[PDB]
Amino acid sequence: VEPYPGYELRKSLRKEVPLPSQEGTKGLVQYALTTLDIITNWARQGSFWPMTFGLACCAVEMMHLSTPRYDQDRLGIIFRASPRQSDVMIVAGTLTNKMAPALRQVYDQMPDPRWVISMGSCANGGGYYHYSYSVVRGCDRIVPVDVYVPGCPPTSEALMYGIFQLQRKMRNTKITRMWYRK
Amino acid sequence: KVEVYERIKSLLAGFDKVNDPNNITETAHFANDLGLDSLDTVEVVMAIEEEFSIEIPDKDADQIHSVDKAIEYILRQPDA
Amino acid sequence: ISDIHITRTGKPLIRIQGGRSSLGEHTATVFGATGQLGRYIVNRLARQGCTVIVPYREEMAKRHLKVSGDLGRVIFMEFDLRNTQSIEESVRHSDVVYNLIGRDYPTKNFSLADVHIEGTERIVEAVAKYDVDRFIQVSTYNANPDSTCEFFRTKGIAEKVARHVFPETTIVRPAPMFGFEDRLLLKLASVTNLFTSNHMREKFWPVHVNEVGEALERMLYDDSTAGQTFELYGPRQYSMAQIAELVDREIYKKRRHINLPKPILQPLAELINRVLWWDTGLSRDQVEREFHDQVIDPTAKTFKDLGMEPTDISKWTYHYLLPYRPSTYYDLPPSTEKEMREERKYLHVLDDQ
Amino acid sequence: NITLILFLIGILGFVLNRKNIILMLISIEIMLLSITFLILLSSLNMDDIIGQTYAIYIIVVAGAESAIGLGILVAFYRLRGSIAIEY
Amino acid sequence: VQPTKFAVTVRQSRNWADAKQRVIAAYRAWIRAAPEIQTMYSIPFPVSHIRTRIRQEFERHRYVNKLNVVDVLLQQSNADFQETMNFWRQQSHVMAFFKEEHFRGEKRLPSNFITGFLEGRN
Amino acid sequence: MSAMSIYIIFVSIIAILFLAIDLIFAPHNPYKEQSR
Ligand SMILES: NC(=O)C1=CN([C@@H]2O[C@H](COP(=O)(O)OP(=O)(O)OC[C@H]3O[C@@H](n4cnc5c(N)ncnc54)[C@H](OP(=O)(O)O)[C@@H]3O)[C@@H](O)[C@H]2O)C=CC1
Ligand SMILES: *P(=O)(O)OCC(C)(C)[C@H](O)C(=O)NCCC(=O)NCCSC(=O)CCCCCCCCCCCCC
Ligand SMILES: CCCCCCCCCCCCO[C@@H]1O[C@H](CO)[C@@H](O[C@H]2O[C@H](CO)[C@@H](O)[C@H](O)[C@H]2O)[C@H](O)[C@H]1O
Ligand code: SF4
Repeated sequence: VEPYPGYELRKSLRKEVPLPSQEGTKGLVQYALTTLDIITNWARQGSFWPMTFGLACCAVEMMHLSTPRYDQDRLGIIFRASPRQSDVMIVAGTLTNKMAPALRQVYDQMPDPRWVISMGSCANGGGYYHYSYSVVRGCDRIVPVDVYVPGCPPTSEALMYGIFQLQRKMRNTKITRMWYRK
Repeated sequence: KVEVYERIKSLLAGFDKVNDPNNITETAHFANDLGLDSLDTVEVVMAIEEEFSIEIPDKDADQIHSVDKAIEYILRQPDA
Repeated sequence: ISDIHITRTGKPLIRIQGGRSSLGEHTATVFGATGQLGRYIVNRLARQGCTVIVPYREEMAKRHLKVSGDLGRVIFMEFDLRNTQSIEESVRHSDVVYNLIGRDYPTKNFSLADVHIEGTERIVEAVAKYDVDRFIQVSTYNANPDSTCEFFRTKGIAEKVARHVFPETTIVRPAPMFGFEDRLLLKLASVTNLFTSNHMREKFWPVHVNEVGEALERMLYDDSTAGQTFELYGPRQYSMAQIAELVDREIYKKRRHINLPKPILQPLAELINRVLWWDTGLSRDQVEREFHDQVIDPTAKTFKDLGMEPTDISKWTYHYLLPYRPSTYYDLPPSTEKEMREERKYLHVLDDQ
Repeated sequence: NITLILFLIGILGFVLNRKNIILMLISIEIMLLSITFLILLSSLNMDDIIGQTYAIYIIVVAGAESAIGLGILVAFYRLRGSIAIEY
Repeated sequence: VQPTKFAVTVRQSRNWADAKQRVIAAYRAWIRAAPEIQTMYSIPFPVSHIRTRIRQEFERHRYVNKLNVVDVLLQQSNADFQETMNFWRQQSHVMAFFKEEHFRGEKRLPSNFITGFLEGRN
Repeated sequence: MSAMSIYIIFVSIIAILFLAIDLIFAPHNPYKEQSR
């Protein structure tokens, strides 16, 4: 019995494509799509506009990222009020059950591409109020998260460090080079 | 007056908590005749209320215990 | 439903049946999890305490799947349908492996042959390489090894190779699925310029993705579903034109139907698919799919065998089309005399502000 | 010839209107734009500046009727709550 | 309703004739409101299912023979009515009152002894 | 031709082009989803 005539001989020879992380780059078409990515990633990095949910104290430390000692503007960061104008959501503060429907509504309004930063112990996993009836134990029970910044509160350098991790994640985002492999 | 009975009459026909159809008369009492309960009354009058597109007040709805009383309230309301 | 599961290989699982923090103790690998169906099978296992291995091609796409599970439950693996090591190491720990991978069109990197055959080959060979207990292959309705449709052909041939090497394969042949984020109702909802060549006269038995997602859970939970073929479909016969008028009856949308004959449409269909980089919804093989009608396999098990009732699509159109309902104060009906009188008890202008 | 056609449009706005008291406001201004436009094109033909000036004063009276017209329509709406004509 | 649209000053029932009058007026308002609750909260249920389910929540306390217990049960209703008629409750709170939109469903206790034994207490 | 004409057309071309980058290159999700 045979499933289809070509089997038992076709399986002997098959090609092995390395995974995208280990993929190289070679060819005119490949370079060209790669350039399109680097430029696109350069602008997703240079203009970094965060929508923010200052729920509690970690927002104070996010305000000290806008002050003269650490200025966000010098790196291109501009906090926008609207989700439509934004790139990344920074959940900074304790998420409560009453606040969670509005977190999901605001995230649902973010045009793609979307990134979320969870800032602080309270948003990361509940923190001091983890064993409470009113607190969501982590904002990732509500939305997807891309970077977690530790601390109660993280220092302003720490939140900057988290933005650089995210900026690096975008620099490694293949947009037109993934569409090419499939 | 014939219509305000006809629309009400068919309404209680589909109402399940009515013990049995054909007990509906011009003077049928919600508790004694139809065997409808205190909270089955409100449900009925609400159907009475909505079908004729009018809002029954509490001061008046507590009075709607028999079909004839329901009729005389709907006639008094100019809109229908 | 039971707290003990002896897997087909023989090891016992002692599950605690609760929610996110519970112990489902099933390890799952879902191939094809980033599409529209896979998010229902993934969420159903994860939200009851099971590990789900989710192989993915794109990083961004997979992100919505992690929310459904607690820490250590949704594991993501970077995989390629032509890298066997990625497939091998995705299924070495799995109890059940699912295969939902499938396109409706050829790409510059995959012919319906490459996807449905060379991937099912490459994947089921790994299932057989590690003695995985249950392997569930989602095929298509109208799958048939000798068909003019490459979709019905190549997906029908995969069903052959699935049991040639893994005789204990569940086959699942779902009807065109519908619901949230589908290509059935959302197509009729969203597109405006629509091309066909068979007068939208396809007849089939539309089924809700949500029962399909729930059904795939129960094939894991019943050991008796192992080794037989299922035919999941809804309760009523429908035609595309009858389906569209339901979309029409809810949303009040005007769309252009072009309905160009098959000889002048199919050769053109290949061209558009060969130069446009997105799913344009019409391609050469997709147009041929228009001429067939769904034929229900009489020897295949159905929803009832899984204790389930399908629902029709008419009971759901208002739900899944309500977001697409432009209703402002303009489109409201002309007012009645009773309410026109009510307006005379208000002042409609503020003359002191 | 364009001046006469655009005059018809204003007339026909009165022919097709059973409910829009706003289109009656609009078509009066389309009719004024015809007559001003005709005066202007004949002024270019005769090398006369008085036709230009007469257009200017038509434009100024036209704006003033809009103020009086929208002002009266506001006074009506405050007590009515509707610009609609029951028919 | 001075501070808010559906506010009712906290009142203490004077006697059973008064207390039953208030219960019936509470039930009347709720079942009147069911069409308005079903569009705002986009409840994928018939208005009849909503009304029959509202009835169950009054049917639970039909045998209370304490007048001090009725007033707290009436105040709870009035407050629930106010937060539902003002769009303050989220669709998630409202359609979570229906105990069949659990992924385990309405059937969440074991039916009898044996079925709960084979499933480990459900 | 006159200069004022070429100037409006030029601005018109630039205004169209910024549409083209948006409509060509930006992603496009099909899903686009009463008081007095
Ligand atoms: N939905 C329907 O109406 C019906 C569908 N089916 C079949 O059911 C299955 C699931 O349905 P549905 O969720 O709608 O499918 P989708 O097209 O929405 O998703 C298919 C999945 O397969 C993956 N995939 C496709 N091609 C490849 C490839 N060459 N290599 C690797 N991964 C690939 C996709 O990943 P990626 O997004 O990265 O491409 C995606 O996760 C498919 O086989 C489908 O054909 C059967 C009958 C009807
Ligand atoms: P009939 O004379 O037979 O019965 C009348 C009553 C019931 C008054 C009895 O005679 C009686 O005396 N019973 C005891 C008094 C009583 O009923 N106490 C409690 C009254 S308040 C109450 O029951 C409140 C119930 C809940 C209110 C909210 C219901 C709806 C909430 C959810 C809606 C759907 C989601 C938004
Ligand atoms: C005015 C000058 C002439 C016009 C110039 C601009 C032309 C614009 C059209 C060509 C580019 C279309 O842009 C592209 O559209 C398609 C279809 O909507 C989108 O495609 C998206 O939705 C479709 C819906 O069928 C999905 O099947 C597809 O997988 C998805 O990627 C792309 O996300 C978008 O990037
Ligand atoms: S993590 Fe600490 S600083 Fe941040 S909101 Fe919570 S308690 Fe405040």
